[PDB]
Amino acid sequence: KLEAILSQEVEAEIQALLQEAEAKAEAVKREAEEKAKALLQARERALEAQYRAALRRAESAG
Amino acid sequence: MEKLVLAGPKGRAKELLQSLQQAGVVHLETLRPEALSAYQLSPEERAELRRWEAVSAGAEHTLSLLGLEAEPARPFPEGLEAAEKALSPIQAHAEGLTRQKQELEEELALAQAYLEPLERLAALAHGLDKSPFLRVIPFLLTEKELPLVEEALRKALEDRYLLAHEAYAGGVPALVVVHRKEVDQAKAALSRAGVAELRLPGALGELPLSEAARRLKERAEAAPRELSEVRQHLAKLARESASTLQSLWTRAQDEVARLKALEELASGRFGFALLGYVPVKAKPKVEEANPPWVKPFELLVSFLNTPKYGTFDPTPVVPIFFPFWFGMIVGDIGYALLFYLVGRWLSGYVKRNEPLVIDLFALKLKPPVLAKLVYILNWMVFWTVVWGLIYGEFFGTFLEHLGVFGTPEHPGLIPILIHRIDTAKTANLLILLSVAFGVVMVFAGLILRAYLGLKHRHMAHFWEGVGYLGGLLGILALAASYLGNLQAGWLSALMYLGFGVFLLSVVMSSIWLMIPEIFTQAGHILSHIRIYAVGAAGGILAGLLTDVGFAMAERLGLIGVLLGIVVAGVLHLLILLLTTLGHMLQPIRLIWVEFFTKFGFYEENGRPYRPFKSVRETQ
Amino acid sequence: GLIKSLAEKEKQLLERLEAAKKEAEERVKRAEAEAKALLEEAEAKAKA
Repeated sequence: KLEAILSQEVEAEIQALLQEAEAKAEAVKREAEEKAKALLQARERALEAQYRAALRRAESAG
Repeated sequence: MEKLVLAGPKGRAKELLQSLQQAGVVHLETLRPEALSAYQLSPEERAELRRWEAVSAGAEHTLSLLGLEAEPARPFPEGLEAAEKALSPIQAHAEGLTRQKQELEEELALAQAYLEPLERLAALAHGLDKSPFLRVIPFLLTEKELPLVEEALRKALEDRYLLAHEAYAGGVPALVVVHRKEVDQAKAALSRAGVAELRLPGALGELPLSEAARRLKERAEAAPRELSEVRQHLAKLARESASTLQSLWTRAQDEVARLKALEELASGRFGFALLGYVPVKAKPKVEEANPPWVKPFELLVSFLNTPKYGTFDPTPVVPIFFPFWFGMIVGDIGYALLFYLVGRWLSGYVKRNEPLVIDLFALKLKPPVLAKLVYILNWMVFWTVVWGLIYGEFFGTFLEHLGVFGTPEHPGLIPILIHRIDTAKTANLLILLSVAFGVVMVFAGLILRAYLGLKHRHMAHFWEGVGYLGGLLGILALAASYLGNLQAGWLSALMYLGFGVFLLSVVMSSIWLMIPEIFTQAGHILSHIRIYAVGAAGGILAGLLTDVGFAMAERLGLIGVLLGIVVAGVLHLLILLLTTLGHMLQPIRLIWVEFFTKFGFYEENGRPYRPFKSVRETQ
Repeated sequence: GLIKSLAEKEKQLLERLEAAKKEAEERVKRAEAEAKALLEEAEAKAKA
C-alpha cells in the first residue's frame, strides 16, 4: 500500500519548498557580503583622498 | 498501483467487501470520518465542475435542435479547452439557424395573411399617404357590415368625404378619405360601430401603405426559397455532427459524476468507507463489482447477491408467475390458435405495425435501448404465446375428437363447431384446478413471512408468520367440505375450533392491536382464489363467445355458415382482443396481494428494494 | 479494518509539516545571525 509512502511524497514537496527557503538563506548571506564589500571599498577610498591631502599639505608647509 | 476509496452503507459492508474481493482488490481497510474529510473540492476543481455542466448543457441544447437526444455508452476523451473549442462553433451555427428558420416562418405567416389586404388598401390611398392635404383611415369591413358603416360615416362626415373599397378575398378592406381635422369624426363612427382599424405589426404598419404592400408580396414569394436553404444546411449539420454532440455529452457527464462523488465523500457522512489498492489490470474490474427458466433466471442473479432481510431473496417469484401467466391463453380457434401472429411481431420483426420495423435494431414505441433491455421479456412473451397455442389444443381435447366427446373429429365447416365446455361441471373442474394453485401460494408466502424474523431476528414478524399458518388448517378443512361436498362438515366444525386457537396463539405474543384486520387476512386468501378463478372462468368464457363468432350463428347451422360467419368474426375479434389484454394484468395483480401487503417481501408502504413490476419488466 | 492506517497516516503527514516549519524558522534566524556576525567583523576590520 501507501501509507508512510504518501507522507514521503509530502517529504519531497516540502524539500522543494525548503530549497526555496534555503534559497532565501543563501541570498541573505550573499547580499550581506556584497554589501559589506562596498563599505570597505568606500572606507579605503575616502581615507586615500584624505591621506593624499594630508601629505600634500605637509609638503606645501614643509 | 492506483488507489481507491469506496463508500457505501453499513448494512452491506460485507456484501460490498465480497463483491470487491471477487472483483480483485487488495489491502482493504475501514476509514473513520476524519479520514474522509480531507477531499473537499477547491476553486480550481469547482470551476472545472461548473464548466463541465456548462458543456453538458450546451450539448443537450444544440443536439435537441439538430434532431434527437440520446447518450451512447462511448465517450470521446479530450481536455476542457478542446471541449469548449469543439462546442462553440457547433452551437453558434445551430443557434443562428433555428432563430433564422423561425423568423422566416413568422415572417412568411404575416406575408401570407396580409398581402392582398394591404395591396387593396394601398391602391385605395395611392399618393394619399404623404399628402398633408388629406388624411386617410384604413379599416376592415365584411360584406354584411358595409351598409351600416356607410350610413354612419355619412352622418358623421357629411358629403365632403370619399369612401372607396376593394375586395381582398372575403369582405372588403375599405378606405375612407377625409379632410385633416375631420379625422376624429370618422374614427368615432368606426368605434361606435365596433369596427377596428387595419394596420400591420410594428414598423411595417407605420411605413406608407405602398411600401408595405410591395414588400409583403415579395416576402410571400421569397420565404419558401430561403426556408429551403436554411433547412438544407441544418440537415447537413445533423448528418455530420449528431454523433460528436452525443460523445462530448458522455465524456462530460462521467466527469460530472466523478467530481460530484468526491465532494460527497468529503463531507464524510458515509457509514462504511473503505481503502484499498488495485493493480493497473485490476482497476477495470474493481469498480464493476433451457431458454424458458434460465434466461429470466440470469437477470435474478443480480438480486441473489443482494439480500436486505432475513427472508430469502425474491428468486422463486419467476416460476410462481409462470403457470398462471402461460395459462391466461386457453381459448379456441378464434383466440388462442390465432394468437401466433401476435407473438411473432414482438420477438421477430414485421413492418405491419408502424414503429416496429427491424426489431433486430431494436425499433419499437419504446426507446431503442429499452427495447434491447426487454429482448429477454420478448422471448418470454413468445414462450407465453406458444404455451397459449398448446393450451388451444388442450382446449380442443374437450371441444373436438370422437374419442373424448360426441363432437366431430373433423367438422364439415371449421374445427370447433361445437363447444362442450358449456356443460357446467367440465368447466368447473378447471376452475377448481386453478383454485388449488392459489392455496399453494398462500402457503409459499406465509413460510416466507415467518422466515424474515427468523434470520433478521425480529420477533414481531416471526410471531405473525407462524400464527397465521394456524388459520391455514382451518382454510383447508372448510375447503374440503366444499370441494368434495360431503367430505367434512362435522369433521370441520369440531376440528375448526382447535384450528382457530392455533390461528391467534402466538399472534397474542406479538400483541397486535388490529384484531379486526384478520378478516382482511382471510380476504387476502380469498383474493388469490378469486383471481385464479377469473383467470380460468374468464379464460373459457372468451372462447365460448367465439361459439357465435367463428363457428355457427347463422342459418340452421348448415354448411353455408362457413363463408357467412366471418360477418360477425371481424367485429368480435377486436373486441375480444381488447378485453383479454385486461386478463393478462391478473398475474401482476396476483403478485401485488402478496408482494405489496407483506408476506415475506420488502414491499408495504415504500421500503427499500424496487417493486416487482419494474423487476419483471425486463425478465 | 485497522484505524492505524488512516490515523497514523495523518500523523506522519502532520509530522512532516512540523519539520518543514521548524527548519524554515531556525534557518531564517541563522541567516540573520550570519549577516550580523559578518557586519561586526566589517567594523573590527574597518577600525584597523
